[PDB]
Amino acid sequence: QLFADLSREELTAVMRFLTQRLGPGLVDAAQARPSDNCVFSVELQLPPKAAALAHLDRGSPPPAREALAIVFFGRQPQPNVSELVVGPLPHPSYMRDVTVERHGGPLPYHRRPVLFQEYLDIDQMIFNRELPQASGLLHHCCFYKHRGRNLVTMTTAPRGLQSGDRATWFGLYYNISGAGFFLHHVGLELLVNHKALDPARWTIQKVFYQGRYYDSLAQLEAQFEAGLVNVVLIPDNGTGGSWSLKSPVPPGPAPPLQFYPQGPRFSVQGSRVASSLWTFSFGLGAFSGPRIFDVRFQGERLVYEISLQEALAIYGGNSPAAMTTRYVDGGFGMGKYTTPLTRGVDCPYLATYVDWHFLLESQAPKTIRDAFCVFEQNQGLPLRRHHSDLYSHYFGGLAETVLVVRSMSTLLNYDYVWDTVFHPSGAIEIRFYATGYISSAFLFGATGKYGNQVSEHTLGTVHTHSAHFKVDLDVAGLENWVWAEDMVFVPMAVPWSPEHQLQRLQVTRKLLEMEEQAAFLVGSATPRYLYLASNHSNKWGHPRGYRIQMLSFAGEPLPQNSSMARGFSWERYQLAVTQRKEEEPSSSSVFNQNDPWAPTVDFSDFINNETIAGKDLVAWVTAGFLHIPHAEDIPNTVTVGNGVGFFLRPYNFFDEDPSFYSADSIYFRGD
Amino acid sequence: QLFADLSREELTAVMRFLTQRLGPGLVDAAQARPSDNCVFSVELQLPPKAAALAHLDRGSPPPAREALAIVFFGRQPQPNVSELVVGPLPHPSYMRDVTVERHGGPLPYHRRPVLFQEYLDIDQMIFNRELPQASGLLHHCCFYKHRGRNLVTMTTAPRGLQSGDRATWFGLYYNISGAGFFLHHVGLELLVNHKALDPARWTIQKVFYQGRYYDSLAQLEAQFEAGLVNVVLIPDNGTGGSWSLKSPVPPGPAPPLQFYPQGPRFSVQGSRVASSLWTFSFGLGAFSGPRIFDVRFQGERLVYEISLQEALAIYGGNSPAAMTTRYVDGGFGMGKYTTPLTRGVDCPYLATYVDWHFLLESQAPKTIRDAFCVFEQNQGLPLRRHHSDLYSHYFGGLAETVLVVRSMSTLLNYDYVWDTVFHPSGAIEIRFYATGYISSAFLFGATGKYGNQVSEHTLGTVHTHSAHFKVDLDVAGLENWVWAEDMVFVPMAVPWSPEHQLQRLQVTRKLLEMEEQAAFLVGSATPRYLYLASNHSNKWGHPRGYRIQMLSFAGEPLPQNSSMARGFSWERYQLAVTQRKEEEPSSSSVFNQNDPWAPTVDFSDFINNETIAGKDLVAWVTAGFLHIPHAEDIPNTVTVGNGVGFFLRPYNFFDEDPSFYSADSIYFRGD
Ligand SMILES: *[C@H]1O[C@H](CO[C@H]2O[C@@H](C)[C@@H](O)[C@@H](O)[C@@H]2O)[C@@H](O[C@@H]2O[C@H](CO)[C@@H](O[C@@H]3O[C@H](CO)[C@@H](O)[C@H](O[C@H]4O[C@H](CO)[C@@H](O)[C@H](O)[C@@H]4O)[C@@H]3O)[C@H](O)[C@H]2NC(C)=O)[C@H](O)[C@H]1NC(C)=O
Ligand SMILES: *[C@@H]1O[C@H](CO)[C@@H](O[C@@H]2O[C@H](CO)[C@@H](O[C@@H]3O[C@H](CO)[C@@H](O)[C@H](O)[C@@H]3O)[C@H](O)[C@H]2NC(C)=O)[C@H](O)[C@H]1NC(C)=O
Ligand SMILES: *[C@@H]1O[C@H](CO)[C@@H](O[C@@H]2O[C@H](CO)[C@@H](O)[C@H](O)[C@H]2NC(C)=O)[C@H](O)[C@H]1NC(C)=O
Ligand SMILES: *[C@@H]1O[C@H](CO[C@H]2O[C@@H](C)[C@@H](O)[C@@H](O)[C@@H]2O)[C@@H](O)[C@H](O)[C@H]1NC(C)=O
Ligand SMILES: *[C@@H]1O[C@H](CO)[C@@H](O)[C@H](O)[C@H]1NC(C)=O
Ligand SMILES: *[C@@H]1O[C@H](CO)[C@@H](O)[C@H](O)[C@H]1NC(C)=O
Ligand SMILES: *[C@@H]1O[C@H](CO)[C@@H](O)[C@H](O)[C@H]1NC(C)=O
Ligand SMILES: *[C@@H]1O[C@H](CO)[C@@H](O)[C@H](O)[C@H]1NC(C)=O
Ligand SMILES: *[C@@H]1O[C@H](CO)[C@@H](O)[C@H](O)[C@H]1NC(C)=O
Ligand SMILES: [Ca+2]
Ligand SMILES: [Ca+2]
Ligand SMILES: [Ca+2]
Ligand SMILES: [Ca+2]
Ligand SMILES: [Cl-]
Ligand SMILES: [Cl-]
Ligand SMILES: [Cu+2]
Ligand SMILES: [Cu+2]
Ligand SMILES: [Cu+2]
Ligand SMILES: [Cu+2]
Ligand SMILES: [Cu+2]
Ligand SMILES: [Cu+2]
Ligand SMILES: [Cu+2]
Ligand SMILES: [Cu+2]
Ligand SMILES: [Cu+2]
Ligand SMILES: [Cu+2]
Ligand SMILES: [Cu+2]
Ligand SMILES: [Cu+2]
Ligand SMILES: [Cu+2]
Ligand SMILES: [Cu+2]
Ligand SMILES: [Cu+2]
Repeated sequence: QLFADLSREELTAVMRFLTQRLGPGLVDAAQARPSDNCVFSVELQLPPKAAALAHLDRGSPPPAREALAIVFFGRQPQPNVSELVVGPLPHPSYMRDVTVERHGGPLPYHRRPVLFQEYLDIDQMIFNRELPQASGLLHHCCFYKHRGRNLVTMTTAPRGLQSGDRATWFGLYYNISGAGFFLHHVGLELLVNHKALDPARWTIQKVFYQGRYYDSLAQLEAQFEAGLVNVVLIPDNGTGGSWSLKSPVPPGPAPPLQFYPQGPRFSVQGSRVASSLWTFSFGLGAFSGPRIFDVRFQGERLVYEISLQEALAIYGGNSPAAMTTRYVDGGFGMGKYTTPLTRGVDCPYLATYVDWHFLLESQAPKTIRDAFCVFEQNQGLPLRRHHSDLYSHYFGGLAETVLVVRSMSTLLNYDYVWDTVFHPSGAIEIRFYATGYISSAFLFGATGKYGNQVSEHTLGTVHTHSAHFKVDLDVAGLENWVWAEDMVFVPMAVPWSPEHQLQRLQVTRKLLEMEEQAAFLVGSATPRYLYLASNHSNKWGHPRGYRIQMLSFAGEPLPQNSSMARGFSWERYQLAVTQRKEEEPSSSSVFNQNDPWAPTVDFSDFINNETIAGKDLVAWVTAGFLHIPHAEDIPNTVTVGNGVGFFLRPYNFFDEDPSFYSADSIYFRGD
Repeated sequence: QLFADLSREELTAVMRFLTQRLGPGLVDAAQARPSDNCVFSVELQLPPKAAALAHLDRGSPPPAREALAIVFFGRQPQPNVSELVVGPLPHPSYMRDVTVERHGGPLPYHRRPVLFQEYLDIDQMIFNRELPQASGLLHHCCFYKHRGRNLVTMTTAPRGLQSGDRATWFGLYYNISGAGFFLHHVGLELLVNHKALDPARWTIQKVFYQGRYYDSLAQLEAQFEAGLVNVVLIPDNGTGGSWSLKSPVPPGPAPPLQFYPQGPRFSVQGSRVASSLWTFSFGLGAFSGPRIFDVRFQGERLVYEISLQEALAIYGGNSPAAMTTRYVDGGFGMGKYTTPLTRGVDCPYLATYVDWHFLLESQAPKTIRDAFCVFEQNQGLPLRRHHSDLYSHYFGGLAETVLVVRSMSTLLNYDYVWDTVFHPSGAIEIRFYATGYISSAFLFGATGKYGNQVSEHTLGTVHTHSAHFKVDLDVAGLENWVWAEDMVFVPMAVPWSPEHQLQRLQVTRKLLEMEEQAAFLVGSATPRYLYLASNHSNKWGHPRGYRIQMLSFAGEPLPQNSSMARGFSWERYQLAVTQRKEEEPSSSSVFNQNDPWAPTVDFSDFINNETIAGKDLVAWVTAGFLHIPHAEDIPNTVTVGNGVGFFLRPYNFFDEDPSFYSADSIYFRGD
């Protein structure tokens, strides 16, 4: 496996190599401060596609196993963060900054994501130096006690208002046991200015309490005991979903159970899963998230790569937090926040479960058990089917059984469900669901344009979800073209009665040659049939292609007049196809999160006058939808209807529905 | 069971009663001749909602169990086809001609569907009068031995060009045995003007053979014998999916499958199903198709009824038949063409199968085994789910299990799979797929405007699929309103830093008061969050409602300039909402198919400027798509991602996610 995420051991060797080259002033990033030199991350560095392919096809010698490590360099006059490529594994030797090379110049230190350590200091400063200045108020409303931390904080992004900032707003919640605190915002949000390399110089720029702005906790505290701050008492406990996840009702009859009568018909051999029809390797980007490479259907490779690129979530709000939150989850990392899968709930009780080794903000490799799960799910629905009683009685059909590869990313409040379905029809399905806990704020004022009240004093904040996927199809090879077929009604006379009129239905086919005419903004209509296809024809003389069908209800992307709108330019499209370049492996950056104003990676820069006619193309799909919270989002948001994504379906790629050749396919005559 | 379909006894009772009060001139519609009198169909006349609800949930006396019977009166000077509502079953007493009452006016005979007899009468005219006149041509091109009729014809629709017609176009295909004959067009189509009441009077107005139009079979045979008809010999046999339906590859490791560990959590008695969560009555309209009534989630009725209302398939092509086919399949009968379900393919093995009785084109009611299938399906995906590793390490999930009611209709070539899935969240999903075989034509000329080549000498005719559903919700009462909520970005300077700009995300909440406001034309933007609500609010003061999330890519509906458009005016809408009037019980009629030029039930008329505020409403959803046949549709077209419909989701209808109380919910802490 050329695409097997770095191994438990491999990570160890890269780290041992680094401790040695980066000098000893290097500290474990698990407890480093702005001024320390620490290794933020180390994971698989993807091999170039050319060499990658040569190895898989000619048999040529595979490229070198490299790893990308991000190191924060605070131990220096002009601190920076840099991308260094290490290798070749398993026994490293070289190492080389690529930062400037990849991003034109030095990566500004303020863009670096917030370290685990860095968060504590913020609570440190909050629960210790700050919150006390308003204990009076707190002793009242929120049961603050002379003991501490019966409350917790929650970050938001981006940090600030213009490029170069690191000012984060933190809501305060009740530290609820065994259930989401997200639903119990105490009403207080603080704008922490944590830009200084010295935690001693961090400050509170502004405070927002139950409706109004205060310059400091003190001033607020002051006004509270002064008698001018009316407080709405927030209960610290209760019953129902708003309070617990444990269902009050005792079990009944066991829910239908899925099982393989003769055992699993697939085989996860490391990162590569192999079944009767499909074969592929899988993984998880520490930041990008789930990814699959070299997808071969019955031997033939359709896709070189289908990877998650980014996740956005723009909030509308009542308070300052909600109001400015525009999370760019990859800034946190979908791989990193991948929660272990619960056998029986997250995946069928008899699914295969795989582990995930990572080296992020730490110096020794850790593992997430059951990060992924691969299994076969009998849909209950038939793939194909036809009952004939006319002229010749017979029946032929096939009940559909699919192959799923799942993984879940729990970024703070909600959990993402990354589903990759492999159909017997040679069709590939990609879906993602947003479930778990929604982000709520304190309810005050007319609940009109920011959400609905889902529970007392708690407001479901409106927001949009949007994910981006890289779909590096290599339909029947590397050089593919984009075709756009649709329909139309041509009025014309009836050949056998020119006295009458008919609306002749015809197909409308167009070739997309320029990246632009193949980039479709969110909102505008798209061709009913859109697909990338080969230069070569399938038996009946048609270019063998694979169609791209989407399932998006995507909200409107932040207006362009927004200076951060560039931090996630991909959201403005439903789809775009470009010349898959080696210098365009990602559509977003982990750095884009903390500084969307000055994108480390701007996706719109992938679309320029270029021919997407006979080149190595890559499609970019954006799926998403508007989420106006409501009662039934308590406790968790369900997955029903909320699962968006897209399809990769063959169109004249095969000379016939291969499922014809299904072992499991059924046939008989009459009854 | 006041919604339950009529059974043998009842149908018999009505028939017995009909042949009695109808008198002497009443032949068995099975053989009945054009100028005969016969009972075309005896079905259940749906009860007036008012009294239905009056009794159902109060105690009032149940309404008169009725049955609507349709008779073709041909044996008379002024032939009409009439709708008669028969007396109180089980022992019928009265009879009323509702034709004028109901449709207002008399039903022109030429609107009557073509009886299974007329079809025979036709084949006789073809084979035993016309086909021999081209014995020479056929004996060559088509292995045509006048012996055994190795060819079969296939009706199209509508019949005629202007209203008042009955001139069908029949293509001729090989009588393949045990497979689809649709993939084998012999290039010969015919225009049988079976308008007259006397079968001898019928004639072929035009003939079409492998490209050219001719005036008579004789004229063709003549030119063939003359030498001016270069025939392309269509192979009558061969292998692959185009000939077989039975997979060649033997059975391999068995596919996974479910099973209820402690038996099924749902019971089926008659037409009513009930589980811990759901309660409802199902059934099947003869032409209307699948329908469901009195849906109660834990006792609360959400919908009075949700039924299919019509199906349509508008075609394009180079061949006359194809070139003008606009199937309003309800003119055929989705109930009527419901084929038997194959246990383990069409539905899981461990499902509950149901029969269906009917008195159609016969004098004796017959039954269809396993017409319906009800079961429970562990989806193998989670409903709600959160894994906590931040602050408090708890986990709460619930893999989703759904309840399904299915039925499959086989209208000649394709089989429609009708779904309706009730989810543990109180969301009702309606999906329908199109599978089975396509409709092919003879290949020739510049191919590209009408379809792709899917096999030797056969084209995959471009077409559109659409289906209309009557969703008559009753959100906690009959008075429901229509809300259209949706986003918008409002720029305003950053409260705490005016120098900086901000894009304030907000929600728009507009109320639809007129039917015109609520009717949404296909291809036009619709409010993201659109739903019907009650007057009454939930514990958090928001209106109690259900939103209608749509799932369709409806291809452009037939223009309006076209003479027939009105026959299926609903196809021009994605959604529309109206006042549940008892006289607007259906969006289409069985009689519309043969007279699209003079619709028996014009749907555009259901949309007049009436207030849809605080009334009993009903939504009309339209879901469909464009189908451009491709190789992978051979042997059959697969369901994968071709299932369109919609969801009925609870929106502030509950005080929370009702699944929090799932007995099957899961919770715990740590691993
Ligand atoms: C689809 O196309 C590929 C590649 O064809 C490419 O052709 C070039 C010119 C670009 O337009 C690119 O966009 C196309 O994809 C097919 O495989 C190759 O097909 C090309 C023809 O298009 C073959 O190239 C020719 O090769 C001969 C000698 O082998 C050359 O002499 C030709 O060029 C001469 O003339 C021009 C103009 O005077 C000069 O500029 C040149 O210097 C030469 O003097 C020409 O390039 C090529 O041989 C094919 N591949 C091989 C080596 O087997 C592919 O088969 C096709 N698929 C189908 C079925 O449609
Ligand atoms: C981000 O900061 C790192 C700091 O590690 C920068 O890399 C450093 O680059 C300097 C300049 O080449 C290296 O300095 C050394 O200076 C001595 C003094 O004579 C010379 O003899 C050595 O040959 C060497 O050049 C330093 O070793 C190197 N450190 C590492 C581990 O990379 C880096 O340039 C900054 N990134 C960007 C994008 O500017
Ligand atoms: C269709 O024909 C029927 C024939 O039964 C007409 O109704 C009957 O008409 C006869 C005399 O023609 C009366 O004696 C019966 O009492 C009528 N009852 C029935 C059976 O309907 C009917 O008027 C005609 N309707 C249309 C469509 O014009
Ligand atoms: C909700 O409406 C009920 C019936 O609607 C009519 O009755 C009055 C509200 C009147 O204003 C008409 O215009 C309405 O269309 C009504 O009887 C209930 O009292 C109403 N309940 C609530 C919660 O307002
Ligand atoms: C939150 O409280 C729980 C117990 O209620 C404790 O285990 C956890 O460490 C606390 N964390 C914070 C942020 O106070
Ligand atoms: C919340 O209330 C319940 C019942 O009223 C009580 O049992 C529980 O201890 C409370 N929550 C906690 C753990 O403090
Ligand atoms: C695209 O590039 C061409 C040059 O090849 C130029 O003529 C044209 O104006 C450009 N169109 C755009 C995207 O403005
Ligand atoms: C087709 O062949 C079957 C085989 O038994 C025969 O019963 C049927 O009559 C034939 N249909 C035709 C050509 O009408
Ligand atoms: C087609 O040929 C096969 C021999 O391979 C034969 O079994 C079959 O009967 C022929 N077609 C039919 C069913 O008439
Ligand atoms: Ca480009
Ligand atoms: Ca490619
Ligand atoms: Ca109306
Ligand atoms: Ca209603
Ligand atoms: Cl037309
Ligand atoms: Cl903004
Ligand atoms: Cu290898
Ligand atoms: Cu900086
Ligand atoms: Cu309160
Ligand atoms: Cu491992
Ligand atoms: Cu049958
Ligand atoms: Cu980078
Ligand atoms: Cu959400
Ligand atoms: Cu929702
Ligand atoms: Cu009753
Ligand atoms: Cu007439
Ligand atoms: Cu029965
Ligand atoms: Cu855990
Ligand atoms: Cu009618
Ligand atoms: Cu179709
Ligand atoms: Cu298709």
